[PDB]
Amino acid sequence: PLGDCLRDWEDLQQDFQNIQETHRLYRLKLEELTKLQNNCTSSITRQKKRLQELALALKKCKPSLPAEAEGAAQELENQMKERQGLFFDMEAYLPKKNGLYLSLVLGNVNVTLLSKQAKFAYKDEYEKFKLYLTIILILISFTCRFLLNSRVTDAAFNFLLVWYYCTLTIRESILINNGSRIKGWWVFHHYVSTFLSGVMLTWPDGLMYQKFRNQFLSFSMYQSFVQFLQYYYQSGMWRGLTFLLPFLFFGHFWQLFNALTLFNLAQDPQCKEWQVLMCGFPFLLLFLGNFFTTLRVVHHKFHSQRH
Amino acid sequence: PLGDCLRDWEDLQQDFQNIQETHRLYRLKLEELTKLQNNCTSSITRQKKRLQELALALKKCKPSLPAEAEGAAQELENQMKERQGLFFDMEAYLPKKNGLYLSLVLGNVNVTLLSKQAKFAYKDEYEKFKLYLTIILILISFTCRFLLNSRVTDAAFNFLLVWYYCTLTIRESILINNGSRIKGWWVFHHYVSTFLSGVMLTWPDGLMYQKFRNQFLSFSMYQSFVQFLQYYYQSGMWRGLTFLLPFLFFGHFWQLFNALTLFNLAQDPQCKEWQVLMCGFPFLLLFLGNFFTTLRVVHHKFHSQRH
Repeated sequence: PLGDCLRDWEDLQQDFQNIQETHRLYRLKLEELTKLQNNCTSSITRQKKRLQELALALKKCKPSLPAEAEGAAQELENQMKERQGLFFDMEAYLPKKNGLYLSLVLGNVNVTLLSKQAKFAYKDEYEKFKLYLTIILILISFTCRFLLNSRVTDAAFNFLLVWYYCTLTIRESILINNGSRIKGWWVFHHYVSTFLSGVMLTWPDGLMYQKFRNQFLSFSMYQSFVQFLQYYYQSGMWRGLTFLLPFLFFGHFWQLFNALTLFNLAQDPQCKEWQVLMCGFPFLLLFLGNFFTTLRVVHHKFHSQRH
Repeated sequence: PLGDCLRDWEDLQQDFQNIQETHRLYRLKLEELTKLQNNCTSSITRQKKRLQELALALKKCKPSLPAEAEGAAQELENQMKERQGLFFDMEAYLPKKNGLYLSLVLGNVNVTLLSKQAKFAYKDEYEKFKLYLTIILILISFTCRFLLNSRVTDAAFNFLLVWYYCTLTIRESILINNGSRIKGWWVFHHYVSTFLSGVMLTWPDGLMYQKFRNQFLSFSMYQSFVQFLQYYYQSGMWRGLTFLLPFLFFGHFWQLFNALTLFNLAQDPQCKEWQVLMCGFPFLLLFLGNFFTTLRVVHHKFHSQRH
């Protein structure tokens, strides 16, 4: 009849009463960590202030002073390295205030993961998502370049590209906030490629389009290729670059050649648009920045291998 | 000389030693909450299972049974309401697994705020951001519609729109995951408006453009207006709709009129594109869904006021 419902009801009564006891404990513990994070904020304060203070002290110690002062400054520098090391390792496990871009998108929400295992899991996903879409990019680009020629599909492709680049901005900005710091060219890169595909999204199907489309689609396929085989090197060290560097240089030069083709094509036919210049410029800037940063980084690693 | 540096160094030594003691305590407490959330998850399990079980029990009790069984089922339904109330109030303070869209963008990161004050602060920001951009939208749209007529600026405007709608998708999806549930038409709305501005981003500056542009820009200005004065009603209750409903209906009908203008304009001139149809359809679907949902909601509130 219904006595079974009555019995399971009676049981679940004290069950969820104990559950609510655990829940009160859990709420107390959530306010407890919150007040402990308030507390550590003072540790953050000392972290900045007294560090930078000893920094300026050593900075004012550079003048010529007795042997005692040079020896002391030596000891200070030999300790401050591990000092900042300790303090950064400390701060790494504290939820951090969002930056500017991530704030303007996600509002004011905390995203820090405060758990090394979580950081590894997150980066593994950040790589798998990159790979899967790099595959769908190669496929769609090649199909649009060979199997048919229709402006609608170029529009769809350029929309996929701008979406992909914006999503990578969001992802790698959480990653920057959360863990390692890749601050440098590899953000403006995405910022200058999305605007590129933008200004290419509005070509008025003239003749310049039928003279630039093939170069652009081939280059997109090949750049997607180098990103497709950039994953493997990240996963599995120095001997790897020995095969990657020729491909990276071939890519930089392919893109440089496209930029020149564009910046030149705007000089002979009956007319043109503004888009020829406004789309050739991104490419040149991409080449300059990318070549510059890659060579500087490989020189830094070469100099580290030197010593 | 340097003795001051030595003194402040000596002090900061035990200072940050105590800091590290607090830090060890804090780490222990973070693993403590983590294991407590593992625990409460069993509470989640019972929450789903035994609830739905008593649900199916009451469902099987609908048949005609003695007075004891109808009275008992009455007591069960009179308790289950507050039962689910308790259990949802409980679950509301548990970090939740991300959905589908937010997962495909932000990876696998937890965003729940687990603090009522945080929810209020977040929604207040979600409203202020909406307002500020609704202002910049009105301004730019009106300027593009009157002060000059140039296709570049229409492109910029449509890009601003698609960006804005995607950002609102992200924001309000974090909001859905975090607190109240607005599941319904007010997500596909943004999903069908971004694609609208998309398919309008690629008009080949024919004549159809010079016959549709004025209608579209006026309607954008007015829809931005109704969003600009939707904030105030949300902030400061039933007497408010008494003035808003005429504006909402005027807007729905303005958009219906644009959809008809488009779906018709594709029948007389020398030629057209596919964009006329692929852009008139969104508008019709917007009108249908929006009118439908608004009227259904106002009828629901009218029926709640009835009883």
